[PDB]
Amino acid sequence: AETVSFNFNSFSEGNPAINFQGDVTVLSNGNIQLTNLNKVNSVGRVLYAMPVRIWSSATGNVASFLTSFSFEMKDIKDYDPADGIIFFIAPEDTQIPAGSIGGGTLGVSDTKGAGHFVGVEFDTYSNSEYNDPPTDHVGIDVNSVDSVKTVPWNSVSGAVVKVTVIYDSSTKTLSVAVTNDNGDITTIAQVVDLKAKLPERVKFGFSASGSLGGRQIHLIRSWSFTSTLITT
Amino acid sequence: AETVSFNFNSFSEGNPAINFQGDVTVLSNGNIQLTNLNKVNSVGRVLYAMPVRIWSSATGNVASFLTSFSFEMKDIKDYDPADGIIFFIAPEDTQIPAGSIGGGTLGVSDTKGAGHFVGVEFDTYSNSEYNDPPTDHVGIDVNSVDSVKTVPWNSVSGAVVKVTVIYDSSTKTLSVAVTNDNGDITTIAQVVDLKAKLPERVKFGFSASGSLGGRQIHLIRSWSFTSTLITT
Amino acid sequence: AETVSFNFNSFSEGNPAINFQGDVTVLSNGNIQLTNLNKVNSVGRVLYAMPVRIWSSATGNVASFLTSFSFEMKDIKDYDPADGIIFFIAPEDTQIPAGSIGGGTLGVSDTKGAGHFVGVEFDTYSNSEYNDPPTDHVGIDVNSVDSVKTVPWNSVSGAVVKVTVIYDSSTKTLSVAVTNDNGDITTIAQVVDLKAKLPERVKFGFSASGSLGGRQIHLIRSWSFTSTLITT
Amino acid sequence: AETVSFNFNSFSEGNPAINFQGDVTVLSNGNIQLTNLNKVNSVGRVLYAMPVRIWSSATGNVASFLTSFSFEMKDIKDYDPADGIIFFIAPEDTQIPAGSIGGGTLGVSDTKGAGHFVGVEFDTYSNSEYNDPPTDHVGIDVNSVDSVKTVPWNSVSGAVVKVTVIYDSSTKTLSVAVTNDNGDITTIAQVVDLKAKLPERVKFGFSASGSLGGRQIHLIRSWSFTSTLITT
Ligand SMILES: O=C(NCc1cn([C@H]2CO[C@H]3[C@@H]2OC[C@@H]3n2cc(CNC(=O)[C@H](O)[C@@H](O)C(=O)N[C@@H]3O[C@H](CO)[C@H](O)[C@H](O)[C@H]3O)nn2)nn1)[C@H](O)[C@@H](O)C(=O)N[C@@H]1O[C@H](CO)[C@H](O)[C@H](O)[C@H]1O
Ligand SMILES: O=C(NCc1cn([C@H]2CO[C@H]3[C@@H]2OC[C@@H]3n2cc(CNC(=O)[C@H](O)[C@@H](O)C(=O)N[C@@H]3O[C@H](CO)[C@H](O)[C@H](O)[C@H]3O)nn2)nn1)[C@H](O)[C@@H](O)C(=O)N[C@@H]1O[C@H](CO)[C@H](O)[C@H](O)[C@H]1O
Ligand SMILES: O=C(NCc1cn([C@H]2CO[C@H]3[C@@H]2OC[C@@H]3n2cc(CNC(=O)[C@H](O)[C@@H](O)C(=O)N[C@@H]3O[C@H](CO)[C@H](O)[C@H](O)[C@H]3O)nn2)nn1)[C@H](O)[C@@H](O)C(=O)N[C@@H]1O[C@H](CO)[C@H](O)[C@H](O)[C@H]1O
Ligand SMILES: O=C(NCc1cn([C@H]2CO[C@H]3[C@@H]2OC[C@@H]3n2cc(CNC(=O)[C@H](O)[C@@H](O)C(=O)N[C@@H]3O[C@H](CO)[C@H](O)[C@H](O)[C@H]3O)nn2)nn1)[C@H](O)[C@@H](O)C(=O)N[C@@H]1O[C@H](CO)[C@H](O)[C@H](O)[C@H]1O
Ligand SMILES: [Ca+2]
Ligand SMILES: [Ca+2]
Ligand SMILES: [Ca+2]
Ligand SMILES: [Ca+2]
Ligand SMILES: [Mn+2]
Ligand SMILES: [Mn+2]
Ligand SMILES: [Mn+2]
Ligand SMILES: [Mn+2]
Repeated sequence: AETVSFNFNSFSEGNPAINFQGDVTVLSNGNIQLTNLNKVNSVGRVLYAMPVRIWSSATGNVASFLTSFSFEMKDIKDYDPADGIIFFIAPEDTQIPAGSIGGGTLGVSDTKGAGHFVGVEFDTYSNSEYNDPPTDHVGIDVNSVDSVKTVPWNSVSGAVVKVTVIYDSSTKTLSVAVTNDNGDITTIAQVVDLKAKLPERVKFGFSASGSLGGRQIHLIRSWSFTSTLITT
Repeated sequence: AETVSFNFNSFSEGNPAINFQGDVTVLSNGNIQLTNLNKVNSVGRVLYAMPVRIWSSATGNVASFLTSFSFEMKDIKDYDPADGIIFFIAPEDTQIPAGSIGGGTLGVSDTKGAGHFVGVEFDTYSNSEYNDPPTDHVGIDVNSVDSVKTVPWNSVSGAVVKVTVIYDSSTKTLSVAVTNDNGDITTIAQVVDLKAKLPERVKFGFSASGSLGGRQIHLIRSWSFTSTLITT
Repeated sequence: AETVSFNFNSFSEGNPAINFQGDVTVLSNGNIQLTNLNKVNSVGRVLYAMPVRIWSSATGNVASFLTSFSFEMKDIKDYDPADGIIFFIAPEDTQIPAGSIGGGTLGVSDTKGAGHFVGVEFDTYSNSEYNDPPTDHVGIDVNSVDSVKTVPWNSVSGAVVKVTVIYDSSTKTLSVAVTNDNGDITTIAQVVDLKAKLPERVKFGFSASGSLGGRQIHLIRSWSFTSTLITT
Repeated sequence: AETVSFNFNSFSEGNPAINFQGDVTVLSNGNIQLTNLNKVNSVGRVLYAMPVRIWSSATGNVASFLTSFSFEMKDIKDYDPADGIIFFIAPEDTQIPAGSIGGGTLGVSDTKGAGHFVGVEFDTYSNSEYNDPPTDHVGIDVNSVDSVKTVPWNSVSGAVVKVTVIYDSSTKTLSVAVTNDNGDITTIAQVVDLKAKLPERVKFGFSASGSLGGRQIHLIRSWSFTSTLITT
């Protein structure tokens, strides 16, 4: 079988394993800061630099994967704590959408909320234009920030959040478990056919965005990943 | 919300927080050894001593859970490496079945392979009587060791195995990710209606068994768990 | 710290983690076959597709690494069993030298035996033009196939050879252990300043070559690697 | 050539291939436990029972060797996680020093830290009396626990650690690569003249020790070794 495995306990500028897009910076403590607090419609994205073959046109086989990551969102004075982080999967040539308005688009979609990606969003602002639920939520996104499904959640300022994601290729189930600061767990699961929605080779990463009035600290602290594709 | 959370980096004999059943022993290194290598049809089980409320009869709500554990199976001289470990969920009064034949029953079922439990087995012997697949496998069990579903796997002697399990109450999906020594991940997922198959309060744990000719080292090294049931 | 880690138990075409150069093919059994048995001066190379940051101009720190691989060389009818395999490190833009004569160059050097690389060669033909010792040998190469140091060895046709390599950044020592089919171990070690001989970002891989009359099967069976660079 | 080769996937107290010294026990799971958790100044050692000829007074030739082993150190409640494991080489008549104080001596030296051995220590306590560095460290020891050289390391409780050691007789270099649970590799290398420091025939093994208030689980899980001495 074909396996891709990596583990980041910290990050650094110049690490050839990570592609930096937009307003991303690496802090002295090793954290990734995705948005620029002084910029309007800020968008910052980080990608694992190696394309991952998630499915094969030869065998028809689809990879399974296990990934865990930790993030933090922190309020800043005066601005609205917005807009959130998305863990996403996209074609290997993925770039911040041209003319990105940031905000509710989470840096992966156009103004209408459409794009080419599969993601798990940690959304902290209700965008009526994208049919967002009225509170903070975890969403499963398929080519749109108008989530296929959401679950109520709560983004706690300065709290370290742990996430575990399992993609089971046979059932095509994307399962998500979010461990909050107060100890409670939040889960969401959705059948997503990665072979039907994505190309054979993709990139995995994180994206975050803000607007003129909606800005907050968006940090990626750690990330581990393992994918295995049966080669038969 | 109502949350049950715990973490075991090690185990100990004088700990009332764990129920020890049958042939289970705690080694000086802190590992749980489930079966007795010198006994015929050995069966040993461990349970978290506090019952977990997985569903409310008042609200009809079902808990989601996230659990991770690590184990080891090791071959022993002159015996068939058998029978395997099962991570299981059962009624609070669960005990080793009366007159247990061990072996293929994995210590949770009768001779016909029936019982009252939901489990994830790591099965290292092919029992034709329970319609086992021909190789080592991971299986999702519902009141039977004749698995609802299996996936081929490989039990590596002396290798430390890591498992992550997510139960998403809304989709009723039980997702499992198994991290092998060679780095590959094995996944299996199945819709299991925990509210329909189990009582309000349940016990979580591990069981393993052997027979006259089938014996191996079955170790539980660590276990973390979090369940959250919405109380509104 | 910054760590690159991977493990290949087998290989496959289309794996974006591997760069294929020249006459390389992947066999149905998962082995990499480096040279083309029907081509004159055949040269094939495989590289880990992600550049590795072996040192940083900012801190002056140099990475340490541990790598293990297994190979096989097998005689073919009529042709001379030649020329061998080289495990090498080179600048990230590395390509088969333009107008490569293959042969004793091992696919990493020019006709004079010069190049920009550090390698460990498993040499099966004595090239007087490169001051080769009179028998099969393991050599340590620094920008030349005229080895800095060699040790007598024996390439057994159809034998699976295991290699372990340690690079200790503090002493700048490149240590090599080769486990022969007859059970004996062969070692060779040399101080090589990777910071002085190579750029900050490099590629690791294998190369093999043949000539008109010198051809043999060159197989790469498995490869594991871990490098760690201390960061500011 | 003269070659000694062996491989232990498990160990037993009833096998003549190993010598057991002091407080060493073999667990039913097959692991070697070097120290007794309930004893003051506990010392336990194991040795490969056959003496290995590492050098020749006839030819002056010195053997090369490749060895790999895996261990685990685990914290115990109320005791300082101390003192560590040492992989050592010593005269064939080697015994635990008479009146051993355990602790910082790692079971191989006297109170002043002196002894007759060459070793690789995995030290988890800073003994100012032996000029220990302030954190956990891997050290190369020549007749003293006041290491010739050390490298910062981190002993993770309950983590399985993998070690590879290459001794190259021509350069007299002892190279060590340690693979941690967080994925990073730690290396240390030192020129050590075995002919000058040790007799022709030596014993290879492991030792660990504790004190009154410094105790932890010290386990040896597996060990493979190959040495080759040129007899021509
Ligand atoms: O004066 C009067 N009315 C006041 C008024 C307001 N205005 C205007 C002036 O200008 C404002 C304002 O209205 C809208 C306009 N504007 C401009 C903009 C532009 N930016 C924007 O829209 C945002 O920036 C947008 O980009 C955005 O929200 N991004 C999101 O930000 C998020 C973070 O927050 C996330 O990041 C997201 O992802 C991202 O999408 N946003 N808003 N003009 N007049 C009347 O007299 C009144 O007093 C009155 O009637 N009294 C009494 O009434 C009685 C009723 O019975 C009786 O009649 C009485 O007789 C009568 O006396
Ligand atoms: O494969 C195996 N065995 C095969 C086997 C044999 N059998 C047969 C054997 O025989 C039984 C049975 O099938 C039915 C049969 N029988 C025979 C009878 C007939 N008598 C009766 O009923 C009569 O009535 C009789 O009693 C009688 O006549 N008196 C009456 O007494 C009265 C007194 O008052 C009056 O006098 C009356 O007049 C008088 O009639 N009734 N029943 N079935 N399977 C291994 O063992 C198996 O364990 C194994 O492989 N282990 C595995 O190992 C693995 C590791 O390698 C893993 O660990 C696995 O997990 C683990 O599974
Ligand atoms: O160089 C190359 N190609 C060209 C070439 C030509 N030749 C030479 C060699 O030899 C021939 C020929 O040119 C002419 C020469 N000859 C032959 C003879 C014959 N005498 C006769 O016939 C006489 O008669 C003689 O026999 C005689 O006198 N008897 C006695 O005479 C008495 C008389 O009284 C009595 O009668 C006695 O009884 C009787 O015994 N006289 N002269 N050699 N190489 C290679 O391809 C090169 O590219 C190469 O190596 N690549 C490497 O390839 C490797 C794999 O291999 C690796 O892959 C490497 O990395 C790669 O670099
Ligand atoms: O060290 C240990 N144990 C022993 C010990 C002793 N101490 C204490 C106890 O004692 C000392 C000292 O600290 C200070 C204290 N002191 C001494 C004094 C002297 N009094 C005085 O001076 C007074 O004056 C007194 O004498 C007095 O009042 N008279 C009158 O004084 C008058 C003066 O005018 C007139 O003279 C009168 O005539 C006369 O009657 N005043 N204060 N600390 N530790 C550890 O266990 C050790 O083994 C250890 O760490 N192991 C390590 O463990 C690790 C795991 O953690 C790893 O496993 C390692 O590998 C392992 O190595
Ligand atoms: Ca939103
Ligand atoms: Ca079975
Ligand atoms: Ca050559
Ligand atoms: Ca010490
Ligand atoms: Mn949303
Ligand atoms: Mn089964
Ligand atoms: Mn050579
Ligand atoms: Mn020390």
